[PDB]
Amino acid sequence: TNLQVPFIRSLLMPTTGPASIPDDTLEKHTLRSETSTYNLTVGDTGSGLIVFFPGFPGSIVGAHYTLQSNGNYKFDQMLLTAQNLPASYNYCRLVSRSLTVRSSTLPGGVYALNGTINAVTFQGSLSELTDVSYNGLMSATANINDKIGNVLVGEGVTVLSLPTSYDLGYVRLGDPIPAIGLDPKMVATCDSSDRPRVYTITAADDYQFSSQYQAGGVTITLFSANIDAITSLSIGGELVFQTSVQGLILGATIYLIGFDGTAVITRAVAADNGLTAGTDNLMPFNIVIPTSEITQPITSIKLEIVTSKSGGQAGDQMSWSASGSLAVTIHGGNYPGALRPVTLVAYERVATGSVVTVAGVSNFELIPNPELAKNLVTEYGRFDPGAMNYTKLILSERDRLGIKTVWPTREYTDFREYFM
Amino acid sequence: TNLQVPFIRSLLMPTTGPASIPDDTLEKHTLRSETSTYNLTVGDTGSGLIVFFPGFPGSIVGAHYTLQSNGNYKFDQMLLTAQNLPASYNYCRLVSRSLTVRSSTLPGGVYALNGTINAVTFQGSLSELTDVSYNGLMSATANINDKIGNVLVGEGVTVLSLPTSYDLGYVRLGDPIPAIGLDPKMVATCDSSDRPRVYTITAADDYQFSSQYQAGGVTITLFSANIDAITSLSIGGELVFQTSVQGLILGATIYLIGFDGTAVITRAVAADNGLTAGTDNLMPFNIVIPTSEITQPITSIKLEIVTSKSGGQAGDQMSWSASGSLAVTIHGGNYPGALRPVTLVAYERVATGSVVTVAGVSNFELIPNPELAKNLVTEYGRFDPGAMNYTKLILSERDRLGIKTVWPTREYTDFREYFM
Amino acid sequence: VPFIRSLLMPTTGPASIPDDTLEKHTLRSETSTYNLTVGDTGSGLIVFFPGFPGSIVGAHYTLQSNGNYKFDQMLLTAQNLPASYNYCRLVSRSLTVRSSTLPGGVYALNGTINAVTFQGSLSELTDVSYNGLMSATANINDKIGNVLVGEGVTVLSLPTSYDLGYVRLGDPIPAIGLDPKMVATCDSSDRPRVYTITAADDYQFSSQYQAGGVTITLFSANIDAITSLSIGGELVFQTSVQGLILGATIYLIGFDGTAVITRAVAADNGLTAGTDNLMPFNIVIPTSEITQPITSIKLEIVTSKSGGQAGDQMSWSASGSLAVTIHGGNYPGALRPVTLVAYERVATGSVVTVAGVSNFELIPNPELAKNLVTEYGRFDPGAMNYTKLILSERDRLGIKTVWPTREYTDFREYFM
Amino acid sequence: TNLQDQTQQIVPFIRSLLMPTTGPASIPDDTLEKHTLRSETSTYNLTVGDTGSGLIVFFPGFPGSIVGAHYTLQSNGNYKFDQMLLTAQNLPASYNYCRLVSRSLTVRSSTLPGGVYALNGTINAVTFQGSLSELTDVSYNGLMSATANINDKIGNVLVGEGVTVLSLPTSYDLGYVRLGDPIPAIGLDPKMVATCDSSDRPRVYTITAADDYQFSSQYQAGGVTITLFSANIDAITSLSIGGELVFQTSVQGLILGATIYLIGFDGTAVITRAVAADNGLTAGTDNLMPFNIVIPTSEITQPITSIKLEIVTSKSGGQAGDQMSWSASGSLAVTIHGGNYPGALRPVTLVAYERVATGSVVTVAGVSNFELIPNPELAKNLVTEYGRFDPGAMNYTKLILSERDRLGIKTVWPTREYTDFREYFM
Repeated sequence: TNLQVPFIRSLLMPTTGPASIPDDTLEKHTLRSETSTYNLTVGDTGSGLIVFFPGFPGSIVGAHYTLQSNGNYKFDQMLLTAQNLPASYNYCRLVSRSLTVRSSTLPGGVYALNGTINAVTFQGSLSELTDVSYNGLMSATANINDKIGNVLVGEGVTVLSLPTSYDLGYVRLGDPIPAIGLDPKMVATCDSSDRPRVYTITAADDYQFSSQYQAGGVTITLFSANIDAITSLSIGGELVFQTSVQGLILGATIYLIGFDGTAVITRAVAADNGLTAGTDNLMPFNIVIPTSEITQPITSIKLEIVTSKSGGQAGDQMSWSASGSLAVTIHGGNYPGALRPVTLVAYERVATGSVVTVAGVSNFELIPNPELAKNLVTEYGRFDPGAMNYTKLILSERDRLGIKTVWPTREYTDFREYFM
Repeated sequence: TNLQVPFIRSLLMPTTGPASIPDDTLEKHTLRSETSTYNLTVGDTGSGLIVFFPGFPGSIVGAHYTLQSNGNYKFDQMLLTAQNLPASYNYCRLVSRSLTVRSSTLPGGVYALNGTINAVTFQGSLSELTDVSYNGLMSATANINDKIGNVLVGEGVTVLSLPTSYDLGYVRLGDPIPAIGLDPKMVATCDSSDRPRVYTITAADDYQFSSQYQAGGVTITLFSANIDAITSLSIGGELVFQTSVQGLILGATIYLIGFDGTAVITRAVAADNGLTAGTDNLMPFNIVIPTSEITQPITSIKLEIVTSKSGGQAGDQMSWSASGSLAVTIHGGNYPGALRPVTLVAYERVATGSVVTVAGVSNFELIPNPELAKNLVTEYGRFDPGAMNYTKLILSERDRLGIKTVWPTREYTDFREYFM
Repeated sequence: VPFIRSLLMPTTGPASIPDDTLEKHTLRSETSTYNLTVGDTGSGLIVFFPGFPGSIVGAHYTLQSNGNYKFDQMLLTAQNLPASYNYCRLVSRSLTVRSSTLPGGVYALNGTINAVTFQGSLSELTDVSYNGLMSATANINDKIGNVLVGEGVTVLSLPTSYDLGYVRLGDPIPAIGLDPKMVATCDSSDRPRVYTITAADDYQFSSQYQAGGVTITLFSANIDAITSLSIGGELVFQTSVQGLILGATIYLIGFDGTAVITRAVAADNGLTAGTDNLMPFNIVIPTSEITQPITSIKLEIVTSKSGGQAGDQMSWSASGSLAVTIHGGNYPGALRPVTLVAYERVATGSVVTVAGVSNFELIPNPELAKNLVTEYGRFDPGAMNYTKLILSERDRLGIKTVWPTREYTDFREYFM
Repeated sequence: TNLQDQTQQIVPFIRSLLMPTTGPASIPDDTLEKHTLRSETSTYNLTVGDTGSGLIVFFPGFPGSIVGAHYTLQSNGNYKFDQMLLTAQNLPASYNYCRLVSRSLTVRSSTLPGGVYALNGTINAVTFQGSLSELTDVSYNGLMSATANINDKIGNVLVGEGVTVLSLPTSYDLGYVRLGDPIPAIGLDPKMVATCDSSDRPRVYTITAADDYQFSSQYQAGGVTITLFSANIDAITSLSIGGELVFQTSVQGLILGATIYLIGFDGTAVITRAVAADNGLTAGTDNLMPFNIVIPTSEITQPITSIKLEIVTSKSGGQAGDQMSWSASGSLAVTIHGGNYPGALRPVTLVAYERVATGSVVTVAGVSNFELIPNPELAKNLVTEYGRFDPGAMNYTKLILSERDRLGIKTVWPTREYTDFREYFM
C-alpha cells in the first residue's frame, strides 16, 4: 500500500487526517499525524505475539515477541512511530490511531500461505494476564466484540483504538532539557508524572532465616511480585535486621524482569554490610531507574539476598530476622491509556523465514518545543456544536451499530466504504 | 485607573467582577476578587524585567528584576496580592486575571519621557528561554497576536490571561497547620501536590576522577541542569562510588540557583564520608526543600564534590569512579498555570525619576479554612447554559476578532468600549 | 520545449540548460546498471546523490543481523568521466530500482521498500532505519511508504539551483614521479566547506602511569566528505612535570563505523615544563584515498612518560581550534540533497536491479578536444519562464521526486 | 509605533524591496530552491554617552542575524564599543542556509531626559561601498566626504525627525550562504563547540612581512620587543592565518617569541595568539617559525579592523654589550571565510549623531526579510516550497534601479521624504 475532517471521521477512519477532541480542555496546540511501517521477521516455529498499546500518549506502539521451540518467548524489537516526538515536542495527547497486521506475501519458491491470527483487547495491563496461549487469548474478556478467532493471515486484522476517557490532560514526554556535565554519557530529562501508579510491597513481617555456613554464602529469593512498567520508575522503602550471631555479613540485589523471563535491570542495593548484634541495622532501598535504561516492558520485580560470614568455621548456623515495606512508583503510569487497554495479536504456523507487516497511523495534539514555538504557529481548535453528544450516542449503542476494535480487514473495508 | 456578571464578561474584562466557570466541577465555594497595586523602583540603568505568572492558582502574581550595569540581573521583590490567600482560605482555582504596566508621570510639555516596553508570552516555563534580553523576547513565540513590542511608556501594556484547561480541580494552598514544637521557627504546611513534575537526571555513568593531592581538596562540579520551581520540592536517589586507594574522604553540596545567578538553597548532602577500597560506597540523597526556604523562583541546580584525603601530606594521587541517578520532584508543577504559561513584560531605559506602576485585579474561587468556615456561607455555582459553548465559539474564532493576551492600553480601552 | 522534456523525462536524451552561463560545451549521456544480490537479512540501504556533477551516483549498504550496516560497493556510471573530460555539470538524472525476479503463482515475494529525499547531507540525519526515513521530510510529495519491490521506486532529480558554473572533475594531470603509486590530480574547488572545531579550552588531564600509555579520545564530530579534504589548526600544551611524551592519531569514520583513513600527527613528541609547546595539524586527504562516504572524525591522544615507574601522575592541559576544509563540498548537488532508498526484508536469492541514465554538459580533455568540436547553447526563448512556471506549482501538477513506478509511467504517458 | 511580526502574508517583490516593513517576498532570479520566508525585527535603545556624540555602523546586505554595532565618542577623540546590534532571532539555532531580501532601519531620538526641557540634536549619514577599515576618517564632518553620490548622503537632519536606511541591492543570483550552525559533536570537554560557518567567496590578504630585514640592539634586561608590521584587514566572522617566517643569525644563544593581535575599531585588542614562546634558534642554520592559527566566530566580540605582529628577542646570558642581531624573511596569508561575498562586508552605512542631550535613548528599529532552509529538526516539522511566479519583476527592478537618480531613490532618507515617497508609491 502506497503510503504518503470532523472528529467522528478521524475517530473511526484515522487514515484520513487528524482532528481535535471537542472536550473542555482548551489549550493552544497544533495537529500532527504520522505513520509507522515494519516487516517483522518470523521464527523457526512460525509463531509469535504482537503486544500493542492502543491509547499510549506518545511514540511507543508496542513490541513483538517470537515463540521459541521450547515454549519460551524472546524479545525481537520495540516497535514505535516514525518521528521521535520527545526530541521536538514537550506535551502531547492522543486523538485516534489504527494499525493493521497481515502477511500476504510468500517466501522464495513456495506454494501456500499457511496462517491464522487471534486478536483480543482487554481492560488490564500486560502483566495481569493469566495465560498467553494461542487457544487462551480468546478467553480473557467476555465482551462480544473485543475478540475474534482465526482470521486468515492473507487478510489479517486491523486494530482500532477506541477512546477510553475524554477529559484528559496533556502529559510530558521524556524530553531533553539543557544540562552541562562532565560526562559525554549524560542524559537529563523531564519525565511524565501526572497520575502515578504505586505498588506497596511488605516483604518480611518478622521472617526468620536459618541456614548453616557455606564457602560463599547462601542465596534466597525473598519475593517475586508482579509489576508493570514502560517508562521510568522509582523504588522506596527500608528493611531492618536483628540478630544474635556475631560476625555475619549481608548483600542484596534488585531485579526487573521482562515478559520473556530475562532480567532487564540489576541494582546491587547492598554490598558487604556487617551486622551488629543487639540493635536494629537498616538498609534503605532508594534507587531511581530512568527511561532510557528500560529496553523492553517489565513484568515482575524480584529481591534476592545472600548471607555470608567472615571467618566461617562451618558446621554452625546463621540467623537473621527481618521486616520492612517497599513502594514501587511507576511515574505517570495510572494515566488512562498508558498501561491499561493492552491488546494482543497472536499468529501461528506462518511460513518460517517470511514476514508479517504492520502499518499504522497516529493522530496527536502536540505542543511545540521552545525552538519549534519560535518557528511554528499554535492555535485553538475548531468548533462544532454537538460532536461530543454524537460521539456518546455512537459509543452507547455500540452493539447495535456493530462498532468494535478487532475484525477482519475485509469487514472494516466494507464498513469504511459504507460510512464514507 | 480607579480600581474597586457572566463568565464571558468576567473573562474578557476581568475588572468587572468575579464569576464561576461553567465547567462541570460543582463544589461549594465562594467568589472573591482582590487586587494588587505596586509602584516600582527603577534602578540606575533604567531597565528591568517584570515576569508575570498569569494562570497561577493563587496569591503570587509576579517577580521584578532590575538589570545591573554589567549585564547581570538583580532580584528586587516578589509581586503578590493584597490579602494573602493561604492565611484565610484553603483551596483555590483561577477564573481570570488582568495586569496593566504603565507610567504615571505624565509630562506637561509636548514631548514624552524616554523608556520603551516589549512584551511576550509563550508556552514553556521560565528556565526554557534562549535569551532574556530586551531584543530577544519577541523571538520567543511565533504567533502574531500573542506578542507586541516598541510600545512607549506613557501608554503601557495590558496582560490578559486566556485559559489553558477548564475541567480542573482545586489547588490546595500552603496554609498553616496547627503544630506544637520546641523550636519557635518551625512551621508545618500542606503543600499543593495535585499533578507533580519530575526531572530525572543520570549524573554519572562510570565516570573516572583522578587528580593530585593538595591542601583542602579538589572541588569539582558534576552537572548543572535547568529546573523550575516556585514552591516546595524534594530530591531523591543515590550515587555509588568505587575506588582502589583507601585513605579517601569526600563531601558533597547541592545548590539551587535562581534567575539572577545566585544560589538560594545550599545544603550539604555528604560531609566527611569515609569510603572503603575494593567495594561499593553509597551516598544517598534524601532532601526536601520547603516553600518558605525558597525566596525567589529557581531556574537551575548543580552538585559539587570536594575530594580530600586523610593523612596524605606528601604529593600523591587519589581517584574514584561514580555512577548514579537523581529524581527531582516538584509538587504541583504540571498543574496548568502553576509554571507553564509565563509573560515577560520588559522595559528599557526609563528616565530617571519616572515611575513604572503595576495595577491589576485577580478573580478566584475559594474554599475557606475551618476558622472562616464558621462564618461564611458556601454554595454551588449558579449555572447558565451555553456560556461554555459560547466560550468555545469565541476561542475558536480568536484571531479574526483579534483577542490578544498582550495589548497596548489604548487598544484594550477601545476593545472594552466596542465590546459592551 | 526541449529542456523540459529532458528534465521531466530524462531517458529521452540530453538538452542544454537555459541559464546565463554561456560556455562552449557538448552534450553527453550515459547509463548506470547494476544487478545487486541481497544478504541473509535481505535488508539494506541505497543512498543516492542525485545532483552530483558527474561520474558517481551513490553507494550500497547491507544491513547485518544486528544493527550494523556494512559497505558493499560505490555505485557509479558506465564509463569514467575524469579520464576524458576536464569540466562538467549536471543537467538531469533518473534511476529506477526494483527486483528482476518474478513470482509464478499469485502471491508476491517478500520485500517492501521505502524512499525519502532529504534537504541536507547524509551525516546530518537523525535516525537511519526503515521506519525512520519516513520522518525526515515534512513535504508530502518527497517520500512514499511501502511500495513493493516488484514495482519499486523511480528517483527523479529536481534542481537545487540554476545559473551555476562548471565544476572541475578529478582528472589526472601529467606527473613524472618515482613511486608507481603516485597520482596527481586537479580537484573540484568551488564554494568550499569549512568546519571549525574548538577541541578544548584549558581541559586538564591527570592519570596514573600504566604500561603503554593512557588513551583518551578528545573529541568527535560529523563532517560528511566524499572527495578530497584537509585538516588544519593547532593544539598547545603546558605541563609542570618532566618527561611526558605524546602521540596523536586522527581517524576518519565511514557510515558503517569502520575507520577509513588513519593519520598519525605525533610520535615521540616530548613535552617540557615552564614553556608553551604545541603541535600543528598539516593533513591533506586525496580523492583516491577515500574509500566510502565519510561521516565522522575523531582525535585520540596517547600519553606515556619516559622512565616509567609505578605512579608518577602524568598530567597536561590543552587548548586550540581546528579547521576541516572540504574542497568543493558546498557546491549544490555534490552533498546537499540526498535520496535514501531503504528496502527491508526481501526474499533470499532475489536480485535487486538498478538502472538509470544521467545527462551532462562538459568541456573535453586536451586530447579529446583535438578530436571534437564544441559549440554554444541552442537558443530557445521562453524556456526559463516555462521551467519556473512548471516548478513553482509542483504540488498542483503532482511532480514527485520519489515516484512509484506505475504512477511515473502514467504521468509520463499523460505528459507526452 | 508598535512593531508587529508578519510572515502571515506575502507581497510582490518590489513592495518588499522598497517598503520592507510590509512583509517578505521571494527573489525572482534563477535560483529555484525550496525555501521558506521569515521576517525578523530588531529594537534597541542606544544610550548617548558623555560628550553627546557617537557612531552607528550598519551592514545593509549582511546575510544573517547581525545588523551592525554602536560606538560612543569619548572626550579624547577615541571611540568606545557598546554592543553589537542583532536580529531578534538567533537564526543559526534552527536554520542552515540564508539569503537576505530587504531591510529598513530607522534611527531617531524624539524624547528627552528627566529635568531638561529642550531637544537639541542633529544627524549625518552616508553609505560607503568599501569596508569599515577602508574609511579615511569617521568623524562627524569627515563622514560627509566619503562618496560623490548625492543619493548616498544626507546632512544635518534633526534627531526628532530622524533617518531611514534602505538596502538597495549589490548583486543578484547571490547563492545561499551557510550560517554558523552547531553540528552534533561529543567530546570530553564542557566548552566544546563545533560549527560549519560560511565559505563561498573567501577573502585572502597576503603580507610579505620581511625580506632580509636586519635587526641589531644591545642586550636589554627582559628582552627587546619590536612590531614587524600592522595592517587593516576588517573581518567580522571567523578566519585563519597561515604562512611562515624564517630567521637566521650568527650570534649564539638567542631565543625569541611571537604574538599576533587582532585590533578592533577602537584601538583595543580583541584576540592574542602567542604562536612562538621560548623558541631557541641555532646559528648558521635556517630557523623556522610557522603560523597555523584558526580563530572561530565565537571568540570575536567586536568587528576586527587591524592585525599586528610583535616579536620579542632575548639572549641566554647577558651583559651591556652582547649585540643581539637576527634577520627575518618570509610572507604570510590571512584567509577570511566568506569575505568577498557581496553584502557580507562590502556595503556599509554609517550614522553619526552629535549634541543630543546626555543620558538619553537613540532608538533604532527595523525589519529584515530572508529565505531560509531549515534545521534537520525544523525541516521535518515544517514545510518548504518553491518561490512564487511573477514574470517581468526583475525587468521592472532593473528599470527602476537604472533610473535611480531621476526618480530620486536614495539609500539614506530623512524619514519624512521617505514617508512622502511611501505615500506616493501606495
